[PDB]
Amino acid sequence: LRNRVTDRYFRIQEVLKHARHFRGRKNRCYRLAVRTVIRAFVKCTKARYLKKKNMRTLWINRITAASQEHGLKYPALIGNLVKCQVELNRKVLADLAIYEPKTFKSLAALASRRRHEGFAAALGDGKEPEGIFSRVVQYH
Amino acid sequence: RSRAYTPPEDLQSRLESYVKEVFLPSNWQDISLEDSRLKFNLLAHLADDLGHVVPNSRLHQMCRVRDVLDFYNVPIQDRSKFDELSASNLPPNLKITWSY
Amino acid sequence: VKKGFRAAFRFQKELERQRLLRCPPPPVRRSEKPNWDYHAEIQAFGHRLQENFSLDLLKTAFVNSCYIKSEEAKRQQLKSNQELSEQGTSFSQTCLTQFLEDEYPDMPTEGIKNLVDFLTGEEVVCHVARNLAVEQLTLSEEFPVPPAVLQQTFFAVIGALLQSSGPERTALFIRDFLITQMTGKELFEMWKIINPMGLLVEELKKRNVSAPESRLTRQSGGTTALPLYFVGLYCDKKLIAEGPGETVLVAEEEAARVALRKLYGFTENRRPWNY
Amino acid sequence: TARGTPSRFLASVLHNGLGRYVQQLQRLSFSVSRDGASSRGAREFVEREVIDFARRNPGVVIYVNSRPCCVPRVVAEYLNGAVREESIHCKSVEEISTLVQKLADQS
Amino acid sequence: IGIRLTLPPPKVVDRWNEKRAMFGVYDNIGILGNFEKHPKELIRGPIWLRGWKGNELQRCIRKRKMVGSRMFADDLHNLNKRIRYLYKHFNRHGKFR
Amino acid sequence: PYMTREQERGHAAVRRREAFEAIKAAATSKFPPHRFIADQLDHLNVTKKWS
Repeated sequence: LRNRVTDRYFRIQEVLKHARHFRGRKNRCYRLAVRTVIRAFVKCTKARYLKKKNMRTLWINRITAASQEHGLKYPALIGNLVKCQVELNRKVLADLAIYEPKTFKSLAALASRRRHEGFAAALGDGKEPEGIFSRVVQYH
Repeated sequence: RSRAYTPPEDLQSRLESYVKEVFLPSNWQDISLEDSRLKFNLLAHLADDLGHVVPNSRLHQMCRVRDVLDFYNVPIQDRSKFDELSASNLPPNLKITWSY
Repeated sequence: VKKGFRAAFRFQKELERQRLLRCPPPPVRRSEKPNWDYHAEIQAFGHRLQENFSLDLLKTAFVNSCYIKSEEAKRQQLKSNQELSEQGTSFSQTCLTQFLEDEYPDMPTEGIKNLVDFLTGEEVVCHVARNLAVEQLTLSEEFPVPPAVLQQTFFAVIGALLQSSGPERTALFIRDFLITQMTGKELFEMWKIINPMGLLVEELKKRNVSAPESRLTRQSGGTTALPLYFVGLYCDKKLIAEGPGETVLVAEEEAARVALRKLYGFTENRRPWNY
Repeated sequence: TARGTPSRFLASVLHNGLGRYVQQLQRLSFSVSRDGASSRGAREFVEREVIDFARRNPGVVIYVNSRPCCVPRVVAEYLNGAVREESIHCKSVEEISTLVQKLADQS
Repeated sequence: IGIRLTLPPPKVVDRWNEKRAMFGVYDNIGILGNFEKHPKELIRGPIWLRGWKGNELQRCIRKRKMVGSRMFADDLHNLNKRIRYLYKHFNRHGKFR
Repeated sequence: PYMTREQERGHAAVRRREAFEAIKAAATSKFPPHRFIADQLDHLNVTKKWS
């Protein structure tokens, strides 16, 4: 044996340090730990995308809850908050619903007011003066 | 004995005296050092007086007396890096240690 | 027996790390650890907080009395710390009272005094001084430093700053290092009281307002182990407070605490400190 | 991963931005081999950048022990009692300077 | 555990030993020694590979064809087997041809 | 269309021709780079020490 491996223990411990919290021989045996740590790293890599998707769905659920608490619906609230050029996202709307509900009630009243303005505008078709809240701000 | 060389302020007059006694005309800056004996005598006198010796690597670089004058007016100084860093006007948050 | 040296040395270093983990050494002070110069580091302490110090006064502020007593005990085998600590404590209490009555004029003197004693207490001062390199430059007897010695050292630093560069700069120092410890903390996590309902009655009597009525507004699951009582406290046909609780008495106490927060101006939505 | 690694919340030391910004870096400890290639650029760091960096922030104490070491070291100790030790083995002058700026910039 | 516990004893190397301080001397005995001797005449080793380089099969052929008249019997048989195996491997096995 | 087939004939042949000569000049100038003494001496610099 001219030159065999002297630095093998540290490669084993480099792999094994990510398997210490596992169940059964995944935390001791090297083969099982290699396979399970490989799987865990791939799971983390895909779970970043899964985290983004799940947190957006959680924000949607919370905003839907607050909207039905104020009598509105989530599609009505979002679709008639974007028509007022109120370009809030779901995270900020969820945080306002959870912590600061008078602001969210003002936002719901604004969305319902814009809903009634568009609903009356789409009923009396033709040349009519637009609603006060239905005006848009052009940027050039 | 050291490399510590501070060029003298009147080295011009010393070099004039040495080129005067080793030979001679005006425009002395362009006197060729092509002859080996004259170059040897001039540089041996300069090394004996000033204590600073022309290296073998720079011996062919000089062929005029002007190159000799330009060589002897540069300060070469020798000390450890301890004596250079600590004398470089350190800010009061820099402490330099030498375990040697 | 595999020939080589690097793997054995690496395993030696890991064995040293695991031996230091399984049996840590006792915490020795920073002074008898390598890379320590007192003068350059106290200068860096002066420049770190962005002001100037008289270095002799700061050095006398960082030396205690028990340290001098122990050094005169050890010589057989320096100025004290008391006057700078006294001046720093006096000016700190005066400045803290000034700041706390300037922005919160409705608070009574007892609450202001207890807030000052909280900001000058052992816990807040020892938490501040352990993160401002006061403990490392403190010449004390035992490591870790006892809280009284470290508190005296921090207030002596404040007094040395006073004597060096003026009450305005020292007031700014107290504003940025002692006031900022009450951010995010409520009034009664600093000024602890017992039976706030009677103190609310006394406070409303001082305001010449009639005695409040405790009145159960809301509730849920009263016959279960998890109730939810809102009790509102009413004064002259209208409420001054509303508080939640698990029981009626706890909710009444919580609503009384809410009333004290509202009349003294220590609500959660109060105007922040202007830095 | 995050289930094997401990987690913490975002915070500061002593509300570091409210009143004034306090440089949270106490010290720095290079050990520089006088004769050794592994600290080679590190030696040049001591030649060029450490004086300007020390004059750039006077709240930081920099020690170069200059011991006959085999792996050169920077020791960033902080106000909250934390010590982070890193190796400047065989790294260039500019990238060592960026590492030192990383150590000075953080908490 | 496949690693030693105690560090090995220090390997003292005398860089100015008699062999190390004068290694490489007389390697230019031809180009500046009037070419009386070749540098390949200064290397010491087996007589079948003094100033010669080849792969394993050429080394075995040259070793047989120079010193096989005085090799040991079982060594001769083993080297004949090695020559036969190397002929069958180099001429009938491989990837590029 | 804004143009017929007869109108568009040869109207951008000049720009296509110059683009092809540019990419041709880029293709025909593939030739190994220069070598410097300074890089050799900079790798000689690996054993600089202090004094």
